[PDB]
Amino acid sequence: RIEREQHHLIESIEKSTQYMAKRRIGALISVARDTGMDDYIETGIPLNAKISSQLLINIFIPNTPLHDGAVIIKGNEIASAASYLPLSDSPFLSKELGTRHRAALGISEVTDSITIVVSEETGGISLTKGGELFRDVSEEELHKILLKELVT
Ligand SMILES: Nc1ncnc2c1ncn2[C@@H]1O[C@H](COP(=O)(O)OP(=O)(O)OP(=O)(O)O)[C@@H](O)[C@H]1O
Ligand SMILES: [Mn+2]
Ligand SMILES: [Mn+2]
Repeated sequence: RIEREQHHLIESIEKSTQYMAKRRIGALISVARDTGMDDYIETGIPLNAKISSQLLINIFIPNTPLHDGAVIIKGNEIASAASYLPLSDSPFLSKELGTRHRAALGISEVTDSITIVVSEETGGISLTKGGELFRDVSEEELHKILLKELVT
């Protein structure tokens, strides 16, 4: 069922970001929806891989060929890793945040994608949607947002 797929995706994101946040492993994971992401998938290394927390983690290990860029998730696949997302030029984004967050914000401005960031400098988990930044959300907060947004 798609329902079981969507819940597995939530769990996959929750576990991998939780693992990566404890270890300050930067990460950037964009989930596409009605708005196509195919142009950005094509900038990356194709994976077309089953979604799992273990793969998400392995991708973002630092100084590895897959980690520099965004993971894009399309349907029930990790479509691509090391993809480019457009950067927000928004002057409202805090300057202590980094390029991952600016990239997470840029794509949320031009798609309806849900994107999730792990800061390598703080371990905070953030989320972007519709040009909004949810900064350093708690585990419970991330759970409800992903539940609300990714389960249809
Ligand atoms: N357009 C983009 N799309 C996706 N990833 C990007 C883009 N531009 C930069 N990145 C990623 O942003 C990271 C920038 O590395 P850098 O050493 O500058 O850390 P940083 O931006 O301070 O980190 P953080 O935001 O996690 O605190 C690199 O992984 C680079 O792959
Ligand atoms: Mn599962
Ligand atoms: Mn790097």
